[PDB]
Amino acid sequence: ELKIGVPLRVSYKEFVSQIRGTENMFKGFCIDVFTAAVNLLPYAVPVKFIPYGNGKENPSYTHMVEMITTGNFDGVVGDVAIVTNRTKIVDFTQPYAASGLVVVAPGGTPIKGIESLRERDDPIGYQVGSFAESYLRNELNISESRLVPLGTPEAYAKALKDGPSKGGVAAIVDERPYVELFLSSNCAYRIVGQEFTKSGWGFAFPRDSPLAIDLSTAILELAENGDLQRIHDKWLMKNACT
Ligand code: NA
Repeated sequence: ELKIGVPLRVSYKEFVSQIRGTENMFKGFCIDVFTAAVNLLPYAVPVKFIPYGNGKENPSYTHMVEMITTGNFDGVVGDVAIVTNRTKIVDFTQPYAASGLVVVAPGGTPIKGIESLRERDDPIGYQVGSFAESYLRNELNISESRLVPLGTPEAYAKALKDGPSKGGVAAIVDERPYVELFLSSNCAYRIVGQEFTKSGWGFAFPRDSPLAIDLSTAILELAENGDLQRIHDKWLMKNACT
């Protein structure tokens, strides 16, 4: 039986959430894709889902996958971005979902995209627990003093509404899937500029794990048979603002 870590999310639970009143039962987009993929393997993969997080805020996704390296988890199933400090310690599947960072802002301010954000010195929101914090600090050399962690779409909206002068932010940098859910309930805001990274989401296993290989073939079959799109439509259909 594999001990599979699953992020205990407090927000954007469409992706993955613990079933209320349970410790080990989960649902969501990421769970349905993992189940559908495992069901295409020619061998059984018995799993027990183990929540990772304190239940009060979204967990550190990098710390979650580090639990594979110490042997606490046999793998991690969730909305986990396939980024370099993680691929060097664990093996991911190929992406089952596309992702990448975008800039969210009000229209009609100096923030037109990531370059105008880096040229300026305004506070920038990011999602609690996300790789985006390290990406902004290390890849783009944004001062840690500008970076404001936000835990929920209500927190995103309050920070954007308040803006830099009232303890909020000029813009939020986060992965497109979260941002599309956010904007569908918060149309006063928009993506400005282009998606400027492109790491997808994968399932994570120990280095050299054949599961990371075999499940990428299963992903091909879900993509071809229309099940990846059907599971997307089940959980993530949203009301466009435009
Ligand atoms: Na990959």
